[PDB]
Amino acid sequence: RFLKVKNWETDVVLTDTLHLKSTLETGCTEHICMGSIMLPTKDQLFPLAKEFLDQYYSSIKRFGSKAHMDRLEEVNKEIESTSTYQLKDTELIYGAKHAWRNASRCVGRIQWSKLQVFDARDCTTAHGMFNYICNHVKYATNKGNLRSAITIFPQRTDGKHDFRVWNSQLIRYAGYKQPDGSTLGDPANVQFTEICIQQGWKAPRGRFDVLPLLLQANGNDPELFQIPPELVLEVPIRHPKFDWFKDLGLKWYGLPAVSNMLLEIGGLEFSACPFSGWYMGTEIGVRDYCDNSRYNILEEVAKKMDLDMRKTSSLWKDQALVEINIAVLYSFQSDKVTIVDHHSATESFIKHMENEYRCRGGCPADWVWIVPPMSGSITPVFHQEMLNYRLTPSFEYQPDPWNTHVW
Amino acid sequence: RFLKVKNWETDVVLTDTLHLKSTLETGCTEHICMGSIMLPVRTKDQLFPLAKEFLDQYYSSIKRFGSKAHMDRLEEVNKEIESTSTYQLKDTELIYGAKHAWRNASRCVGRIQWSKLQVFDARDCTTAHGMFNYICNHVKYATNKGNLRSAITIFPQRTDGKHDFRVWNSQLIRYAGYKQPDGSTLGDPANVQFTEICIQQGWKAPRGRFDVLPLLLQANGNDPELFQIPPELVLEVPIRHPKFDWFKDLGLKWYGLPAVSNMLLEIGGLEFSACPFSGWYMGTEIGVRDYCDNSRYNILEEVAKKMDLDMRKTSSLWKDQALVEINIAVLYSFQSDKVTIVDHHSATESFIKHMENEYRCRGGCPADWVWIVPPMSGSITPVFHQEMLNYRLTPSFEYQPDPWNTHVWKG
Ligand code: HEM
Ligand code: HEM
Ligand SMILES: C[C@H](O)[C@H](O)[C@H]1CNc2nc(N)[nH]c(=O)c2N1
Ligand SMILES: C[C@H](O)[C@H](O)[C@H]1CNc2nc(N)[nH]c(=O)c2N1
Ligand SMILES: NC(=[NH2+])NCCC[C@H](N)C(=O)O
Ligand SMILES: NC(=[NH2+])NCCC[C@H](N)C(=O)O
Ligand SMILES: [Zn+2]
Repeated sequence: RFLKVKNWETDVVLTDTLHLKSTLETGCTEHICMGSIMLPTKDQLFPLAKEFLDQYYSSIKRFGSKAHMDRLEEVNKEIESTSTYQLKDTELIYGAKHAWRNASRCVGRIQWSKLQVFDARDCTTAHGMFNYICNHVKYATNKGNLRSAITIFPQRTDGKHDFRVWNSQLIRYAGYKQPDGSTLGDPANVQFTEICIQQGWKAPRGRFDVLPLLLQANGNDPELFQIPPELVLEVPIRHPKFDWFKDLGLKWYGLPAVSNMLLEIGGLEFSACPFSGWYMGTEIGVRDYCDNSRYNILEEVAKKMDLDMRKTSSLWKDQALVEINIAVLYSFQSDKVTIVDHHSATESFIKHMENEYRCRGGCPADWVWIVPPMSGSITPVFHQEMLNYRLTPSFEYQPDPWNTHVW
Repeated sequence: RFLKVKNWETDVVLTDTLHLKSTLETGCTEHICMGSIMLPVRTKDQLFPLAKEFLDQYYSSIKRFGSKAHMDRLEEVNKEIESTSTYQLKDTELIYGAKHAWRNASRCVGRIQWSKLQVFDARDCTTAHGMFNYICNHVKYATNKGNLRSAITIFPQRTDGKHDFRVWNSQLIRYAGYKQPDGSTLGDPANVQFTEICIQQGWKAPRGRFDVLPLLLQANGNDPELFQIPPELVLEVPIRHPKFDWFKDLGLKWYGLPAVSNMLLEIGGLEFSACPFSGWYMGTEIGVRDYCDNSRYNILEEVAKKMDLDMRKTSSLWKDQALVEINIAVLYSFQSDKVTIVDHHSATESFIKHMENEYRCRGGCPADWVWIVPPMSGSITPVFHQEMLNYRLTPSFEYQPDPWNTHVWKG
């Protein structure tokens, strides 16, 4: 029942009781661990709403109060009457912040309580969605001084009137398959980039074409929109020593804004809930830039450094990797754009974890996602045992809309 | 039931059915994953079924399942168990067992080599001096003047739990660690407790930063005895850098033979509490963990200073830059001295090929992602992008409590 996690670098042992409140499954069993797998009714709703409201009133020190009982009956009546219910603004804010607090794969949760919540539940059309999104982008970007935020559109009703942001992130680059058989731009977005074309977008066919927003409101067909270029902050990447680095012509955007996940609060499902914070260096420098399936730029950079790429044991890939990440961080910092390196971010997560254990009795964490993609063991989280479990409110994965939409 | 795993870099999807032959638990449940947790005398009753399962596996491997030889062996073992409460493995079954324990080790990235293991049968051993002799022979054989050969030495199995054979060292070759009164540590911090035990047992410590520890050996449940491994049998490599001439002046070196000696080997229900095994190093084990862990030699700063990196702020990634150079030095040194070693790129690439082969010929390959992915440059190695399934198959290597915590001293 009571589990303990130890840090093998400090010997610090923490006891976890919070997992005892876990509701959803993990995918693992007593016979098999799937820890490395990426994607492992009124009668149903009231229980979920009750669980949520109970934690909410408990958080505001009014558990078992008349107000608690009142709201709890009001929702029951509303569900029985409308087969669903609406959250109070206070509950919505609490729920979104806690979905982040509960995100086991997020290393920056020390920032969880500082989240700007934009209530877009009054939205009805795709143009309205575009407007809300532009405002979120402008607010969150804040001229480089990034501020975490989330915009919440109308909750699911009958599943045939769902709001959805077809993009995977508010801001991403297009990808096109060239005759050469090679891919131009970001291979990760090749399919989405084609759907935009299939819709009318005039692809400039560059290495970094900021994709258009494909917005779906109330279940209708998605519409394109070009985010005001003036609102998309980008950072040209240059190295603080290698003047030839700028010649690679690489750049990245400052705002990471996941837009394809589903926010679940008190049983309610918000299928369109774009959220953003700020980047951890490795996300761009290691994954976006060096993944073989992404921009895959290691070799190019290696050649420019004149490294011995004849043998893997020369560790040329590793040397180049470091340089590419020093640059990314240097570029963002030079342009005054918020960004955090993997050492600072992991150190903060450890602190957060400790705070969470002594104040909440635990902190669900997915080691596989928390440990940075480079220099793993020189960051504190590598040596930190973690318990992964699912707590709600939560951010969940959901099927891409183009594989479920009925035009 | 079929379970699929996908490699997100190649989209290759594999199907696992081997997990169905898994018996042991993992530590996880449908409500909680313990995938990052380091460490989540039998009776006749539970022993014959374990023997049968193993013998069935053995006879199937040699294409003699159901044969008279198979049936007679099962009968022979059954009689032996009811007669003596235990049983002895035939040499062939011991070899098959040891190789499969390696084949089944989910945390081992070098398993492509599993079928190539020299098994030394030391079940006739009765004393600590006998254990020392066997261990010297293992080290000399395995070292092979730098051309490392994988090997395992298997001492007598557990009987009543009061006559266990144990190698108290965690590895046959390791450096001593000494806690100074000022709170600092001389040598390898990971071995301070064991070093103190050795000193107490009579070892005269030279108190240097790289002193090869003596062997502390326990035979037949008796108190352990100290032995010094012949220096001429301990191969070491001075660490230097191909471009930085000052690197050698850090006074660093390491031993060439990694020989884990504190695990338990379970074969057909039998427990071999003393079963030292060795292969060869993957660079990062030394360059990343042994040298750069804050709790080990912790050399990142001293190296970073010499390279004169901007140690003012972490965003300069000086720790990362130094880490790479140290690992370059480790590989370069071993290669230059002609001592077998594999870099993490080569090792993980081979593991992926091995894993795919296992899925196709065996129906699976249990693997612990947390341990398989190297401690540096994780995502630039293929294993990072490979989904894995972790489950426990026997024969297997298991952890066991340190002997000093359970041993009943006879004095
Ligand atoms: C303040 C800055 C923040 C930092 C530095 C941070 C950092 C990270 C990192 C490095 C990852 C892994 C990304 C990947 O590998 O694809 C991650 C994942 C995630 N973060 Fe955070 N995060 C921040 C803000 C946010 C915000 C504002 C939310 C929600 C309101 C959030 C929710 C999540 C979730 C749900 C995931 C997993 C997404 C997935 O499964 O693909 N994060 N975060
Ligand atoms: C031939 C070269 C070999 C290589 C390159 C290799 C590499 C590795 C590495 C990198 C680890 C992780 C070590 C750590 O993080 O402490 C490991 C673990 C392991 N290997 Fe291998 N290995 C090899 C041979 C062997 C042999 C001969 C056996 C057994 C017959 C074996 C059994 C295991 C086991 C059981 C573990 C886990 C140990 C633990 O839990 O502490 N390995 N191996
Ligand atoms: C197969 C494996 O689960 C996959 O490559 C995971 C590993 N860890 C990760 N960690 C983070 N932060 N992000 C990812 O996309 C991944 N991918
Ligand atoms: C807490 C966490 O499980 C621990 O630090 C693990 C992570 N991965 C590892 N991987 C290897 N190969 N060796 C280790 O000792 C560890 N330690
Ligand atoms: N820090 C964040 N909020 N990240 C969200 C995911 C961004 C993704 N890892 C990327 O590199 O584009
Ligand atoms: N390749 C091996 N057989 N390794 C065994 C473990 C060695 C241990 N990681 C060390 O650095 O000493
Ligand atoms: Zn698990």
